[PDB]
Amino acid sequence: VTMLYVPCTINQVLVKAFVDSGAQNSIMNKRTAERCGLMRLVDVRQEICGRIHMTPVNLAGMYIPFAFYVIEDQAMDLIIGLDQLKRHQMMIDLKHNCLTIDNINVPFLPENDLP
Amino acid sequence: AFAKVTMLYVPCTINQVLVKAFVDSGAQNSIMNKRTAERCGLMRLVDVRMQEICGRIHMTPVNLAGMYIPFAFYVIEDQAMDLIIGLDQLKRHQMMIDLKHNCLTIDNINVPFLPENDLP
Repeated sequence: VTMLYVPCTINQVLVKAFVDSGAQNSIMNKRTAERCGLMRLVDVRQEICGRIHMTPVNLAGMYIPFAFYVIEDQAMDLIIGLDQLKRHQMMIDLKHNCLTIDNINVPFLPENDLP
Repeated sequence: AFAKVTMLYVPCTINQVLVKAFVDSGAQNSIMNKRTAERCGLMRLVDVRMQEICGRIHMTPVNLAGMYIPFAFYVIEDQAMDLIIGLDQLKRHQMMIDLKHNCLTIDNINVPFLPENDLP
Protein backbone atom coordinates (compact mmCIF):
# COMPACT_ATOMS: atom_id res chain seq x y z
CA VAL A 1 0.00 0.00 0.00
CA THR A 2 1.19 3.55 -0.76
CA MET A 3 2.47 5.50 2.24
CA LEU A 4 0.81 8.80 3.09
CA TYR A 5 2.33 11.95 1.56
CA VAL A 6 0.77 15.39 1.12
CA PRO A 7 2.03 18.31 -1.00
CA CYS A 8 2.78 21.56 0.80
CA THR A 9 4.63 24.79 0.09
CA ILE A 10 7.11 26.39 2.51
CA ASN A 11 8.48 29.77 1.39
CA GLN A 12 7.33 28.96 -2.17
CA VAL A 13 9.32 25.68 -2.06
CA LEU A 14 7.42 22.48 -2.83
CA VAL A 15 7.77 19.92 -0.02
CA LYS A 16 6.27 16.41 0.07
CA ALA A 17 5.42 15.82 3.73
CA PHE A 18 5.20 12.39 5.35
CA VAL A 19 2.05 11.94 7.47
CA ASP A 20 2.86 9.78 10.50
CA SER A 21 0.31 9.44 13.31
CA GLY A 22 2.82 7.23 15.13
CA ALA A 23 5.48 9.95 15.21
CA GLN A 24 5.63 12.11 18.34
CA ASN A 25 7.44 15.08 16.79
CA SER A 26 7.38 16.84 13.43
CA ILE A 27 10.84 16.81 11.84
CA MET A 28 12.35 18.49 8.78
CA ASN A 29 15.74 17.45 7.46
CA LYS A 30 18.58 19.95 7.16
CA ARG A 31 18.65 19.80 3.35
CA THR A 32 15.02 20.90 3.05
CA ALA A 33 15.45 23.55 5.75
CA GLU A 34 18.35 25.02 3.77
CA ARG A 35 16.46 24.87 0.47
CA CYS A 36 13.48 26.60 2.10
CA GLY A 37 15.76 29.23 3.65
CA LEU A 38 14.75 28.47 7.23
CA MET A 39 18.08 27.81 8.97
CA ARG A 40 18.02 31.33 10.43
CA LEU A 41 14.85 30.41 12.35
CA VAL A 42 16.46 27.36 13.98
CA ASP A 43 16.77 27.58 17.76
CA VAL A 44 19.89 25.58 18.68
CA ARG A 45 18.95 25.43 22.36
CA GLN A 46 23.99 15.39 18.35
CA GLU A 47 21.87 15.06 15.22
CA ILE A 48 19.28 17.67 16.26
CA CYS A 49 20.20 20.99 14.64
CA GLY A 50 17.45 22.67 16.64
CA ARG A 51 13.76 23.52 16.65
CA ILE A 52 11.78 25.99 14.54
CA HIS A 53 9.04 27.38 16.76
CA MET A 54 6.73 28.92 14.12
CA THR A 55 6.83 29.15 10.33
CA PRO A 56 3.97 29.42 7.80
CA VAL A 57 3.32 26.25 5.78
CA ASN A 58 1.06 26.46 2.74
CA LEU A 59 -1.02 23.30 3.07
CA ALA A 60 -4.52 22.88 1.60
CA GLY A 61 -4.21 26.43 0.26
CA MET A 62 -4.01 27.90 3.78
CA TYR A 63 -0.97 29.23 5.62
CA ILE A 64 -0.85 27.03 8.73
CA PRO A 65 1.71 27.83 11.47
CA PHE A 66 4.00 24.83 11.94
CA ALA A 67 6.61 23.90 14.53
CA PHE A 68 9.21 21.20 13.95
CA TYR A 69 12.75 20.11 14.69
CA VAL A 70 15.59 20.23 12.15
CA ILE A 71 17.85 17.18 11.83
CA GLU A 72 20.58 16.50 9.28
CA ASP A 73 20.63 12.74 8.60
CA GLN A 74 16.93 12.13 7.98
CA ALA A 75 15.73 10.48 4.78
CA MET A 76 12.33 12.19 4.97
CA ASP A 77 12.18 15.81 3.85
CA LEU A 78 9.38 16.64 6.30
CA ILE A 79 7.52 14.46 8.80
CA ILE A 80 4.14 15.70 10.00
CA GLY A 81 3.93 13.98 13.38
CA LEU A 82 1.13 13.58 15.89
CA ASP A 83 2.07 16.87 17.57
CA GLN A 84 1.04 19.03 14.59
CA LEU A 85 -1.79 16.70 13.54
CA LYS A 86 -3.49 17.34 16.89
CA ARG A 87 -2.72 21.07 17.17
CA HIS A 88 -4.51 21.79 13.89
CA GLN A 89 -7.24 19.18 14.48
CA MET A 90 -6.37 17.38 11.27
CA MET A 91 -8.10 14.27 9.97
CA ILE A 92 -6.39 11.36 8.21
CA ASP A 93 -9.29 10.21 6.01
CA LEU A 94 -8.43 6.86 4.45
CA LYS A 95 -11.99 6.27 3.24
CA HIS A 96 -11.58 9.21 0.84
CA ASN A 97 -7.73 9.14 0.68
CA CYS A 98 -7.15 12.69 1.87
CA LEU A 99 -5.88 14.74 4.79
CA THR A 100 -8.57 17.13 6.05
CA ILE A 101 -7.84 20.47 7.74
CA ASP A 102 -10.72 22.82 8.62
CA ASN A 103 -13.05 21.39 5.92
CA ILE A 104 -10.35 21.44 3.18
CA ASN A 105 -9.08 18.06 1.95
CA VAL A 106 -5.55 17.39 0.67
CA PRO A 107 -5.51 14.24 -1.51
CA PHE A 108 -2.64 11.93 -0.63
CA LEU A 109 -0.05 11.79 -3.39
CA PRO A 110 -0.18 8.79 -5.75
CA GLU A 111 2.64 6.25 -5.72
CA ASN A 112 4.32 7.83 -8.76
CA ASP A 113 4.41 11.25 -7.04
CA LEU A 114 6.35 9.88 -4.04
CA PRO A 115 9.99 10.65 -3.04
CA ALA B 1 8.49 24.25 29.48
CA PHE B 2 7.50 20.89 27.99
CA ALA B 3 4.40 19.30 26.49
CA LYS B 4 3.89 15.90 24.85
CA VAL B 5 0.68 14.86 23.12
CA THR B 6 -0.74 11.43 23.96
CA MET B 7 0.06 8.74 21.41
CA LEU B 8 -2.87 7.09 19.64
CA TYR B 9 -4.23 3.87 21.16
CA VAL B 10 -7.65 2.27 20.73
CA PRO B 11 -9.21 -0.52 22.82
CA CYS B 12 -10.20 -3.74 21.10
CA THR B 13 -10.86 -7.35 22.08
CA ILE B 14 -9.33 -10.35 20.27
CA ASN B 15 -10.74 -13.72 21.36
CA GLN B 16 -12.42 -11.86 24.24
CA VAL B 17 -8.98 -10.57 25.33
CA LEU B 18 -8.62 -6.80 25.67
CA VAL B 19 -5.84 -5.42 23.45
CA LYS B 20 -4.60 -1.82 23.35
CA ALA B 21 -3.76 -1.24 19.69
CA PHE B 22 -1.24 1.35 18.50
CA VAL B 23 -2.51 3.44 15.59
CA ASP B 24 0.38 4.28 13.23
CA SER B 25 -0.37 5.78 9.82
CA GLY B 26 3.39 5.77 9.17
CA ALA B 27 3.64 2.00 9.63
CA GLN B 28 3.32 -0.05 6.45
CA ASN B 29 2.26 -3.33 8.10
CA SER B 30 0.12 -4.27 11.08
CA ILE B 31 2.09 -6.16 13.71
CA MET B 32 1.23 -8.01 16.93
CA ASN B 33 3.92 -9.20 19.30
CA LYS B 34 4.26 -12.87 20.22
CA ARG B 35 3.20 -12.30 23.83
CA THR B 36 -0.18 -10.89 22.76
CA ALA B 37 -0.66 -13.63 20.16
CA GLU B 38 -0.11 -16.23 22.88
CA ARG B 39 -2.46 -14.52 25.35
CA CYS B 40 -5.14 -14.29 22.65
CA GLY B 41 -4.64 -17.93 21.62
CA LEU B 42 -3.68 -17.13 18.02
CA MET B 43 -0.44 -19.08 17.56
CA ARG B 44 -2.31 -21.93 15.86
CA LEU B 45 -3.37 -19.52 13.08
CA VAL B 46 0.20 -18.31 12.39
CA ASP B 47 1.41 -19.11 8.87
CA VAL B 48 4.89 -20.64 8.93
CA ARG B 49 5.96 -19.40 5.46
CA MET B 50 7.25 -16.01 6.77
CA GLN B 51 13.85 -10.84 16.61
CA GLU B 52 12.50 -13.62 14.39
CA ILE B 53 9.34 -13.00 12.37
CA CYS B 54 7.03 -15.75 13.65
CA GLY B 55 4.67 -15.53 10.68
CA ARG B 56 1.53 -13.86 9.39
CA ILE B 57 -2.08 -14.27 10.48
CA HIS B 58 -4.23 -13.99 7.37
CA MET B 59 -7.64 -13.43 8.99
CA THR B 60 -8.86 -13.25 12.59
CA PRO B 61 -11.90 -11.42 14.00
CA VAL B 62 -11.08 -8.27 15.96
CA ASN B 63 -13.86 -6.57 17.92
CA LEU B 64 -13.29 -2.91 17.07
CA ALA B 65 -15.99 -0.21 17.18
CA GLY B 66 -18.50 -2.88 18.21
CA MET B 67 -17.92 -4.84 14.99
CA TYR B 68 -16.02 -8.07 14.36
CA ILE B 69 -13.55 -6.78 11.77
CA PRO B 70 -11.30 -9.30 9.93
CA PHE B 71 -7.68 -8.35 10.57
CA ALA B 72 -4.39 -9.49 9.07
CA PHE B 73 -1.03 -8.85 10.72
CA TYR B 74 2.43 -10.25 11.29
CA VAL B 75 3.61 -11.74 14.59
CA ILE B 76 7.01 -10.67 15.94
CA GLU B 77 8.74 -11.75 19.13
CA ASP B 78 10.71 -8.70 20.31
CA GLN B 79 8.17 -5.93 19.77
CA ALA B 80 7.31 -3.53 22.58
CA MET B 81 3.90 -2.76 21.11
CA ASP B 82 1.21 -5.34 21.78
CA LEU B 83 -0.53 -4.57 18.47
CA ILE B 84 0.26 -2.01 15.77
CA ILE B 85 -2.54 -1.03 13.39
CA GLY B 86 -0.61 -0.09 10.26
CA LEU B 87 -1.63 1.67 7.07
CA ASP B 88 -2.53 -1.65 5.42
CA GLN B 89 -5.45 -2.28 7.79
CA LEU B 90 -6.32 1.42 8.19
CA LYS B 91 -6.96 1.65 4.44
CA ARG B 92 -8.40 -1.86 4.10
CA HIS B 93 -11.25 -0.96 6.47
CA GLN B 94 -11.62 2.68 5.31
CA MET B 95 -10.80 4.06 8.74
CA MET B 96 -10.50 7.73 9.70
CA ILE B 97 -8.04 9.05 12.28
CA ASP B 98 -10.05 12.01 13.60
CA LEU B 99 -7.87 14.21 15.81
CA LYS B 100 -10.42 17.03 15.92
CA HIS B 101 -12.79 14.74 17.85
CA ASN B 102 -10.06 12.42 19.24
CA CYS B 103 -11.44 9.16 17.89
CA LEU B 104 -10.92 6.45 15.30
CA THR B 105 -13.98 6.27 13.04
CA ILE B 106 -15.16 3.13 11.23
CA ASP B 107 -18.54 3.13 9.45
CA ASN B 108 -19.46 6.32 11.35
CA ILE B 109 -18.82 4.47 14.62
CA ASN B 110 -16.21 6.18 16.79
CA VAL B 111 -13.59 4.54 19.01
CA PRO B 112 -12.25 7.26 21.36
CA PHE B 113 -8.49 7.26 21.65
CA LEU B 114 -7.44 6.06 25.07
CA PRO B 115 -6.41 8.78 27.55
CA GLU B 116 -2.80 8.89 28.69
CA ASN B 117 -3.70 7.07 31.92
CA ASP B 118 -5.03 4.01 30.06
CA LEU B 119 -1.94 3.70 27.85
CA PRO B 120 0.31 0.58 28.14
